[PDB]
Amino acid sequence: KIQAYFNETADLPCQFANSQNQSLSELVVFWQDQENLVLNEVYLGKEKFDSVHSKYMGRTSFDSDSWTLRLHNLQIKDKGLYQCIIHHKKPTGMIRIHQMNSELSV
Amino acid sequence: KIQAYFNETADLPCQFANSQNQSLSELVVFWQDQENLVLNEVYLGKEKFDSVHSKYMGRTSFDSDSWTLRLHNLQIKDKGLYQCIIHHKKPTGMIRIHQMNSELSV
Amino acid sequence: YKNTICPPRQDYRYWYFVAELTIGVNYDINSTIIGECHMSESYIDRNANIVLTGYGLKINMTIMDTDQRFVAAAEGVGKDNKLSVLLFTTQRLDKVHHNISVTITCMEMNCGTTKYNSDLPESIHKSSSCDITINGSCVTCVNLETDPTKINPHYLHPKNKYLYHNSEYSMRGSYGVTFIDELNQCLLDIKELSYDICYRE
Amino acid sequence: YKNTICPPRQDYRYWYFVAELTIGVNYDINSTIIGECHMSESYIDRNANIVLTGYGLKINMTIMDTDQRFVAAAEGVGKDNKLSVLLFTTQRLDKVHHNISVTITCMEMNCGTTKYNSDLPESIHKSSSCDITINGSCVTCVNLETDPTKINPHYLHPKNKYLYHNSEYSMRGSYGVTFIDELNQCLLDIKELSYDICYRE
Repeated sequence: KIQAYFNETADLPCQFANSQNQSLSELVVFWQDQENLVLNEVYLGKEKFDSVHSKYMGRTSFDSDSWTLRLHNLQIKDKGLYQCIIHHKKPTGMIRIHQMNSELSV
Repeated sequence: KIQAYFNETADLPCQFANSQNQSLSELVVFWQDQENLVLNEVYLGKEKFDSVHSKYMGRTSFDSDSWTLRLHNLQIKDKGLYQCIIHHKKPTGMIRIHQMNSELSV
Repeated sequence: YKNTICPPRQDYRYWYFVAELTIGVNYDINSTIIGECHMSESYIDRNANIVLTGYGLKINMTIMDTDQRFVAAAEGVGKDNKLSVLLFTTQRLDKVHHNISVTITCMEMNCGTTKYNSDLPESIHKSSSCDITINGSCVTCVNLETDPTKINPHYLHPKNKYLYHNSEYSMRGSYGVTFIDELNQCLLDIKELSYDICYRE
Repeated sequence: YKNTICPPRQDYRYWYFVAELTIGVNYDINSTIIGECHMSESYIDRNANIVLTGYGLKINMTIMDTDQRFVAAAEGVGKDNKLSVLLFTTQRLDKVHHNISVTITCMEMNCGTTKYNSDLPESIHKSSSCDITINGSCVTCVNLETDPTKINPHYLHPKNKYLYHNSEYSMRGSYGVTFIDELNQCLLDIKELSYDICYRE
């Protein structure tokens, strides 16, 4: 498990090894709270904000080269663990390939 | 059964015949009260005090040549029988080889 | 010395929480019906097998190369037409991940031939593969959490029985597939959920 | 004149307290279940034998070269997962120590092959040996006090029966083995203990 530091900027990495070495162009990359609210969404390289909850609306950033969510302006309430989920979109069916759970203490 | 005398020093002997003639280096030699509290412990020739009860803490002595516990500064409460138990430690399993029950009147 | 599986008995008093199956369906099930689920167990050639008939579905789930046999199952219906399945075996005598093969067939509503047959990886530790195959178009999504660290609180264990579950994260495994354009939604609401223990075995 | 063993009958009204088995287990048994233990007795070629199925264990304990046959057994569960077994034969017609062989197999939890097979001596008088063998890794420790001088006070004898126990220290025998790094701990807490008489014979 990976934790983050105090109220400046939290880093939430998925740490995908990418063993099959597929591209991000067909990959669904997203994060989620312990109370099971979606943080950010990536569908095919474009961020989608419809499933993002209003309490995390317009307050998170995504970096594709480092595969990391940057969580700005931390509050006292968000001390729970955050899990990032990586699905592989196929027209036959959407396959979850990677999940990881990290922590956040401020 | 063996008893001891008044309030000077009690002698509690195991009286091991040692018919197989094994050494004390792999032998677990210890004593216990009638209310089933450990008196002294010997693990492989070193006294261990973690399982020794606090009412008998720092008040007993062991003699290896005579295989005897010396019980100093007797009180009125300890008039019950005391039993000494001798286990043979093997890595497959710890085998009890000898027990004996003695008495104590002061 | 080798640990072996205990001999089969009529009633099993020690249960190990092995799996957490939340297969979703696009048809309506309103509530958990008492005495609906029927379970058939098998252990032939070191492969556990369980067949679950209930709530319009047959679940033929088998585990390869194990010393565990399925001894119990509890089925419940959550909100948004979600079918939670809890599975219990005897005991965990090994600390390795096991290969899983689950066949989900529709016996009501959208019955049909095989729509899906694939290998679902471990989401965590990437150490095993689930051979999933779905005989029907009636399944929304599949979520199988092998060896969970937490029991669902709405499941009331029997009084004369004993329950053990995994406490280490290293033995957790997650498999998931969705067939609709929603993130997750295999997970339940767990606000009003009730469980029923399957009938046979 | 030679004293012989009495002929077998359906119900035995005179019981002799012969043994005090406190086999410990690392799995949880919460309380004594009424009607759980099942005992099967045998006396073939001057060797008493008792098989005790209950609380996840089978106890095949036999005594060689005796004029006693096992007529009763009472099983109870103490604290810290301790299984106390009380054994009763007909009568003591000899004043010699008898060789004891006990097989303890796990029928639940940690089942497996033989982990232990040894000769446990008399702790007192060094006059006999117990051939112990354990089919499983589910046993913490074994304590067998043959011919005890004291009955456990929590065991309530039946009203129409009669109980006799040893009164001499010279006929006591103690066998013990531990497999964990604790002194003794085969002995029970005897604060809240209840006993159940086994079913058959």
